[PDB]
Amino acid sequence: FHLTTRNGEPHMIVSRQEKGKSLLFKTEDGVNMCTLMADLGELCEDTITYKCPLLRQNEPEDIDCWCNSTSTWVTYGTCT
Amino acid sequence: FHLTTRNGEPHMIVSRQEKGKSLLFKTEDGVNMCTLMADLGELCEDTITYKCPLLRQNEPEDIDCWCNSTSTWVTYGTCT
Amino acid sequence: QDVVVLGSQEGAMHTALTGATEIQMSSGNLLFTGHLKCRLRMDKLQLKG
Amino acid sequence: MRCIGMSNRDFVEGVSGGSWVDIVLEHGSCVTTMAKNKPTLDFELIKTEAKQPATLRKYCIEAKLTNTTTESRCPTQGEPSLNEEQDKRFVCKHSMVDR
Repeated sequence: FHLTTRNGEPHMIVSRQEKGKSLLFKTEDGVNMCTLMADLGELCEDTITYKCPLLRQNEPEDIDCWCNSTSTWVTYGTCT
Repeated sequence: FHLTTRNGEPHMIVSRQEKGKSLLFKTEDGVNMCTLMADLGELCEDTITYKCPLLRQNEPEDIDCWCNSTSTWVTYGTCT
Repeated sequence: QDVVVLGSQEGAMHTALTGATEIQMSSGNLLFTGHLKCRLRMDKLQLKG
Repeated sequence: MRCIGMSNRDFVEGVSGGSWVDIVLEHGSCVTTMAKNKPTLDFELIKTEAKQPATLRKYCIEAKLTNTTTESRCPTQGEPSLNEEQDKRFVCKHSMVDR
């Protein structure tokens, strides 16, 4: 995935071949591990973009993306 | 994942902890690599079961599961 | 292909039956307010005492 | 006392002897019968119920789905099938999709 930013915050452009794998990227505050559980398809015009909240010792609820060290934005296409 | 069969064909019972990782299993015709891109959740009563087609040098379209050596059936729960 | 089931229809039913005569019941049996016509004979009755 | 306390109370008496006397019974009412040298009786219809009436049809109003399975064939190779399509506990649909 391509690591960029959105208003100072880290942003992940996730491609199709990353479905099912732990997303890791270094940050001043250590290594960040986001988990993507998404309709994740091929990167195209039909993108969706939203935030993966920070979750410390809390079970996830009503979400398919979350990181454990620093909240991150994520973007991926839905095409197939 | 648990490897079983469905009418002579290989069948994969995929659990939650395998989301995002390449699925490999040996077969007479060499090693088979299926790719799961699925709503993949926890194995429960709400299962869905369908086929992952064989794809030789063709880009995938309108699918979230496919193997590259031998067509395989896949099953997983959607619970969370 | 995905398949989803509608939600319970108990509600759609309830607020759909409003108007129709409600019938009481108990022990699984239905109860009504009946009407009878009878004929009786007292030739086998007598005063006690 | 029950019948005396009721507002709807009929008094019936036989105009003959050994004859039949007619009375009408209603819910919430009572009938008092009298006859020469016979005790006076009170009659009340208290319950009217149907016992084990024939069940016409059972309607499901809430359900769940499990083991959803899909099968599909390429253009030119006829209609696909699933054996569970013969199992009366399943709901199935046939369609066409781009391939």
